[PDB]
Amino acid sequence: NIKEDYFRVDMLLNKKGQVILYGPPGTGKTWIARKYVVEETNEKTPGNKWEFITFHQSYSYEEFIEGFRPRTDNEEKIRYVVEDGIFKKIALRALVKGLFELEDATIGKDKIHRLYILLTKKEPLSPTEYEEYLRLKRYLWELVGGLPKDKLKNLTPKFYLIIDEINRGNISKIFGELITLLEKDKRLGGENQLIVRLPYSGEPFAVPPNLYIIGTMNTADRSIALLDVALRRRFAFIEVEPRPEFLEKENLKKIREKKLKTEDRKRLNEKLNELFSKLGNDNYFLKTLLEKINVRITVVKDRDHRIGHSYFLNVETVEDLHHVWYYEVLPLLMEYFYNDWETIKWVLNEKGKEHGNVFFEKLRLTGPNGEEAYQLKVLEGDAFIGALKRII
Amino acid sequence: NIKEDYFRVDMLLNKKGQVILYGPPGTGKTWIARKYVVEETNEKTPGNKWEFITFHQSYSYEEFIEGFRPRTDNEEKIRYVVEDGIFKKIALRALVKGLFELEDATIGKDKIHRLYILLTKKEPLSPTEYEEYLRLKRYLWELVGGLPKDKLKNLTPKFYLIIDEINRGNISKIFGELITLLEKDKRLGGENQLIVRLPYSGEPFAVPPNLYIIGTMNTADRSIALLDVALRRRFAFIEVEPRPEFLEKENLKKIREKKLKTEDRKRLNEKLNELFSKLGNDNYFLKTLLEKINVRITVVKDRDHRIGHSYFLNVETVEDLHHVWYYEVLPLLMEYFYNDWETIKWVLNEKGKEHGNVFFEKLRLTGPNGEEAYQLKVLEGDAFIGALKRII
Amino acid sequence: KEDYFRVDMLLNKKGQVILYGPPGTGKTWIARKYVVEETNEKTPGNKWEFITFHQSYSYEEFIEGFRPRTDNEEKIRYVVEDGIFKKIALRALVKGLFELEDATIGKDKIHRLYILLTKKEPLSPTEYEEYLRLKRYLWELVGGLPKDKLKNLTPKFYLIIDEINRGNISKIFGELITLLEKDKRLGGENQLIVRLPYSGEPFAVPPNLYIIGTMNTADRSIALLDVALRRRFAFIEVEPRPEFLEKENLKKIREKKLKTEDRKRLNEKLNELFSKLGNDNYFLKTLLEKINVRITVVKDRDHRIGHSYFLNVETVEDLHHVWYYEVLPLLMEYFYNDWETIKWVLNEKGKEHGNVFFEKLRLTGPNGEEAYQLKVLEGDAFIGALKRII
Amino acid sequence: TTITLYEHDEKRYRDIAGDKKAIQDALIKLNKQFKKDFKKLDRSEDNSDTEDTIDESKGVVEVYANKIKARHYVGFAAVDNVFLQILPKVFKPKEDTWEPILAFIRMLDMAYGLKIKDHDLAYLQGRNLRPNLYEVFIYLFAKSLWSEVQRGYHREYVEVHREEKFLRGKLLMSRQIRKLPHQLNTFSVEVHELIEDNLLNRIFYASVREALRRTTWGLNRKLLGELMLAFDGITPIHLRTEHFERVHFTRLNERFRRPFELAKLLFMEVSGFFVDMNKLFERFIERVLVRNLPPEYKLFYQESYPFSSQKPDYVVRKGNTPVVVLDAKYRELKERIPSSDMLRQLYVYSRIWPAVIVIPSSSTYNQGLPDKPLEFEFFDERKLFIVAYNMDYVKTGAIFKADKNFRRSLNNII
Ligand SMILES: Nc1nc2c(ncn2[C@@H]2O[C@H](COP(=O)(O)OP(=O)(O)OP(O)(O)=S)[C@@H](O)[C@H]2O)c(=O)[nH]1
Ligand SMILES: Nc1nc2c(ncn2[C@@H]2O[C@H](COP(=O)(O)OP(=O)(O)O)[C@@H](O)[C@H]2O)c(=O)[nH]1
Ligand SMILES: Nc1nc2c(ncn2[C@@H]2O[C@H](COP(=O)(O)OP(=O)(O)O)[C@@H](O)[C@H]2O)c(=O)[nH]1
Ligand SMILES: [Mg+2]
Ligand SMILES: [Mg+2]
Ligand SMILES: [Mg+2]
Repeated sequence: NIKEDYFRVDMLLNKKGQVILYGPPGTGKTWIARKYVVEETNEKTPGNKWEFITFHQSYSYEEFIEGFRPRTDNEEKIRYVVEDGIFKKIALRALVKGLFELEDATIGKDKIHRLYILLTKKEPLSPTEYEEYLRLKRYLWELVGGLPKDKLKNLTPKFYLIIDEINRGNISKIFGELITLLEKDKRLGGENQLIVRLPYSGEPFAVPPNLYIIGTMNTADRSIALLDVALRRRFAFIEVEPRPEFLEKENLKKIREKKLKTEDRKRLNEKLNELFSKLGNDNYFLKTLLEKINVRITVVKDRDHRIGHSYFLNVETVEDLHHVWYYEVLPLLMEYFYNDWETIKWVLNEKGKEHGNVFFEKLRLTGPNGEEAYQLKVLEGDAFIGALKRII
Repeated sequence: NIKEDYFRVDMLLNKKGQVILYGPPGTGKTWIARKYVVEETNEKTPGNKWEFITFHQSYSYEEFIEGFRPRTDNEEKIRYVVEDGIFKKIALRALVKGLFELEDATIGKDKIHRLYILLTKKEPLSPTEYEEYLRLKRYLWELVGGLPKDKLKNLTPKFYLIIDEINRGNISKIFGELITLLEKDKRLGGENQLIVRLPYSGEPFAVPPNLYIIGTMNTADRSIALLDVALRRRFAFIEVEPRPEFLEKENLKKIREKKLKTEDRKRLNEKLNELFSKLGNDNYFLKTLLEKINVRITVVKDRDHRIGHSYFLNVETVEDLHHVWYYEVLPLLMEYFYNDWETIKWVLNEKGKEHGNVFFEKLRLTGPNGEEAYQLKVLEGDAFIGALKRII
Repeated sequence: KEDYFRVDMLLNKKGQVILYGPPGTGKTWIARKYVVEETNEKTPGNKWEFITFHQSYSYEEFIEGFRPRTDNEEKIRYVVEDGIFKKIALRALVKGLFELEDATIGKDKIHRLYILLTKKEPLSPTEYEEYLRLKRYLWELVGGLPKDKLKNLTPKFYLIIDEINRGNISKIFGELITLLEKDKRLGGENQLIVRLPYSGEPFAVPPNLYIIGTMNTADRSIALLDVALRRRFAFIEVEPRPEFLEKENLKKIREKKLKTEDRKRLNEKLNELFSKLGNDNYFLKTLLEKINVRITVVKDRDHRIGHSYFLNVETVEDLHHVWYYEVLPLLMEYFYNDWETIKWVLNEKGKEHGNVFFEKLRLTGPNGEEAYQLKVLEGDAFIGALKRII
Repeated sequence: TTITLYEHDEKRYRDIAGDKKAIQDALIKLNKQFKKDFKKLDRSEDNSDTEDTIDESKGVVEVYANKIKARHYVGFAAVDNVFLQILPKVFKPKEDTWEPILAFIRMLDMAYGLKIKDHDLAYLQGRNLRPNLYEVFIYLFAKSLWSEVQRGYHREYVEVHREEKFLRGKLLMSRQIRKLPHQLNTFSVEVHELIEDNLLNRIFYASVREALRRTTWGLNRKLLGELMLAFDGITPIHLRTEHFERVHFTRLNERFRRPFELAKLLFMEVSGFFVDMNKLFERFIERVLVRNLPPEYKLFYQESYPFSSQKPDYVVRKGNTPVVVLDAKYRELKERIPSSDMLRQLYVYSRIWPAVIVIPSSSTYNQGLPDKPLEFEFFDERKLFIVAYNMDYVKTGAIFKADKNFRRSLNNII
């Protein structure tokens, strides 16, 4: 059941223009967005028809659309030519690649193809061809303003843009000219075509109807206090739930065999049969463990702080389940509950237990004002499985 | 279209000089600014008559009217020149286009035409003609010093600057000189002609009466709201409330067939008839749905966080209403009330309901300290309309 | 010793580790000794590289940046020079392509790149343009190689990063922080041949390059990091072990550094040390244990006292210097404007004006404060104040 | 352990929860902490005796050998996991201890000058939580912050003269002209960037971090957990009293006045605050009088000096001619007559101001209740007119029915 998630994105991406796959981390929001674009436009690498791009806290508008940047000129002293960002190198590219297929009697198809070469150039722009780039870009926005709205809706090559971790960067500052343009109506060819004049280069700029900006928002960090007006109306939000249905015996077998080889799937069958036999011969164990621990998360804390299902999807033995519970669940669980202990043991329903087979044991020396400090406790073997069999 | 939101913009912009269309997101603010200027200037693209820019937090004062911007010359790569921004390239454009039909510029009508060419020139200014541009600019402010105020009251073009999301930038810093020019009797030709002296170039500057500024701020966010009391006097705020009356049966057929004047009027009408026939033959359903949410949001949230009428405007079928509910406005409602479940159950008027045909099912597992949280339910079919008929 | 069987496991299922712990534990030394025991390079350089971070560290010195350069005593010529991470990721790529059977189509030119990438100060542009020509051949080659050949690269490279919490990790990695996931690296399932902003040449982390962090978490906790650091990395707590401070364990540790005749003098000095402390071989073990279990219950676990301070005690006067200039300054630093809780960490509460490490000042203040003052003890009176910490 | 007191009420050490030695250790720190911070709060006829009584471990609580007795200082304090709360004796009943909490905070709403909302308190009514004053003032801080952070984040503008690899804002020219060409590859700008971690956000990150560590509800732990995630990028600070003074309330962060004053009320060891029950009734009656006395304007704290100045709690005068002295007393007024200490002060306040004098007193089920009209007319053998007025308290509810009865009795008195 993953083709409906490649259809839930596909039905919203032609109706609103761009989506945001918001959900708790370790779910597959990066994997769903990357394996939808590769399945749609058959290009396994970034570059031509889609460009992977992540956000960070120090990411700025001048790296995204355009900004003044010092650039060397043929192994010599620097100049101060304005460089287009990662969006404007694909928003202009989605326009000039779509303008190949348009059969109009005003298109400079020799000139547009020259602009397409200078836009897909992986090397930086030398000043012998940077002025040829800015002159041809000036011809493009003199041509786009002359084309009617009837011939600027049917552009064939669907360009994509995987914005990874969209909420980590300051969303209203990055999308400077893109919180008035990213609607389906404010693109080129729509009913409300807007060609926005840019501050730095001074050339007009407008998003084409090819570009779809898929976002993968983690929401355990920099939470739902978003822009709530501009960066919330444009994006059609898709919740990617952490599904424990992929954590049964057959679903772990089906996932790890399709991507596998001939000799790998027989060994993955023997490893998973050894793992679930050590758990009590429960074929639905990791499903029931993740579903039970997700209900305790959404009751105490928010419903978007749940432990995802990319962690337990790559286990083959009890020892690998131990190294994913003590380094990708319990450090993640102590991150959400801000070093709290009396409520982090209720998630494991070990509230009235201490010093035994517990993941958080109480130290036997209280503080001066009666305070108590708990400590994480490593387990191994059947003691750890007995510590997992009472979470259910 | 021409009834209220057009005839109260045109009357107030001609009286005050500047209009801000403040209102919640999802309302026709960018649209009524775009429709009014295109229906006035008869130019469906930016450029000559009007310029559509948008503000952001990376927007500079130096890139708005005047600043030192390092250009790239041929033999001297790092050359620091003073470059006029977009407002000084529309204020000087509105001046020298309006000064084509005057009778005191009889010595330099060719010099005004030569200055109009240098401002309409989209090519970057070469330094051999930039001094020709600066000699004509300081000739212009010598010419308006000898022009009477009776002849600068009527300049026959009408230039516009639709700034969009005005409130996002630092409006006290972007409008550096413009916090004392932007008034109807403080432009050129007014009762107090003020020609202020710019910092960087040292050339005097005054906004012509030809210009108009249609801001469209957003007022859902509050940390970027326009509380500058000395700046709220310069503008003339027009509250565009989110009208649910654009969501009736006759109004959706009149709004969606006005723009799309193709032969699909028979297709839209039979689809909109089928959509409301699935809603119980209620011609005022979506009007009542947006009204009974915006009132229930006004009483608990602020009055400026209301759902607009741009979400439910593009609906066509119950499957399309299901897509615009669970993916655009229900993640929006979970953003307004983020883990405040007793409010968001009440906004949808499901306060006593906790099971069955409901959007938010109650979890059957309470917490340690008496807390309890809810869970979404993806509804479909006639049960979804049975969960929408409870709201109205 | 036993931590090297935990780092070696976690550096295969994640790809990077951060050895966080209280200061003076071994975090730098465990990271240094594990890499030297694995790649047999006693010095930095070829198979691994050591690097610290700081508050004003930059993207221009880590991955790629602009740097000035003279051209035979002429005007300043700017040239793009690769930083630390790109010079160790490209080095992990061109060394791994030696033992590949499919990369033998350019084995002469790839070997020319590896000699050029390990040497220092390329003096002329005639080998720099040769270097930029060979790097464009490298990314043209690995862009058309299958995933089976690029999954198992043989020689493992390491990057020991010191003070991973201090640097602005959202700036100095930039948009390359999503090249550290194991499925995001080169030769993985979802590989990324991403482009660098300065020189435009593509870049991708090979699966050899493991990032062994090191985190002094006395100031910044693990929850107070950046959000793209608690999920790309995997945290190993290097706990302060007091078991390295026995009578036989302190002798075995100091026996590795000294000679045979120094060892008998080391044996006689340690026999003179623990005889003055009361003939207790388990003394310095239970000193830090009775401190740390009283530290972790009044403060966080990440504010404990390590065991690198007491690893150089030879006489009581050396332990007098360690306890007064290296440990008790840490307890006064962690407990500011709070003299009662530090008096309970030493379990000397209620006892003042005697053999106490913080005597009570007689004065009270305008409204009334305690406002203690530390007391430098000496001789057997200091041991009489250290015996009752046990 | 949670211990609760009413004003001038006692609890037994044998019936009390926890340990006998643990509670008496908590109190001697609290009465000592009240000694050093006594002078910040104002009083009104308190008879405090600052030199002897407060420093003898009788500042807030009188800790005895067999019991624990409360003085007339109302509020709460949390010390050493022994949370003490002192409610007024007027709200004492005959969810059983949830009505006097919302009564006391509403009397702390109108008198003390707070601007909290009634729908903030009505959310908690009926959710069967454990009654605690620290759990609700943390909630009143956390809800009023999360309702003022959900709209806007308070990103305030600072200017930095920073060397940036890109060009943002105004380019500094005197720092770029004198730049050598070996270091020309970085612009030197002065950008007015908006920072999220301002001083008001460093405080609210620290005020939440010291609140989630010391909260006990299941509602405040969820609300402060969402507030701490919103403030994740902010570098933390150690809170002081210099930090709460260094910020100023301009127009661009005026909507953060309501969470900050509650963050200053709870944070600055000890936690919480205490106020005198005599002045809090003296302030609460002042809200009632000026609203209820249209004919004559009333000013509080007017002073006339005899011979040492004895000042009334409130005096009402229409212009200047009528002298109607109104001295607010928290006393129970037993046996339907004023005491020796009360009527002696009423005699002085009338004589130094032909002046009638009215004394307002509390009235509920717990306190002494007189009849509905003006209960006691008295003459002090000098043609005086002492009127004993009593204000009923519907302040436990949300409706002001007794204000109409207080106006009708005052209209017969005026
Ligand atoms: N025909 C018609 N369309 C309308 C009307 N009001 C809104 N719309 C539609 O709403 C859509 C978007 O509304 P828009 O004005 O762009 O919101 P906005 O002001 O930009 O919202 P914000 O994020 O800046 S705060 C447009 O496609 C437009 O067609 C109206 O009154 N008539
Ligand atoms: N085969 C398969 N793998 C999945 C699926 N969902 C997630 N994964 C795994 O999840 C990993 C990616 O996790 P990621 O998207 O980066 O998590 P996040 O970005 O932090 O939310 C990959 O290694 C995938 O193998 C799925 O539906 N099918
Ligand atoms: N021989 C030996 N020395 C150790 C051990 N652990 C720590 N050290 C010493 O501790 C010092 C390193 O401390 P370091 O990790 O840099 O502390 P940091 O500042 O917190 O990083 C080295 O000089 C070592 O001599 C150990 O297990 N054996
Ligand atoms: Mg991701
Ligand atoms: Mg807009
Ligand atoms: Mg170190």
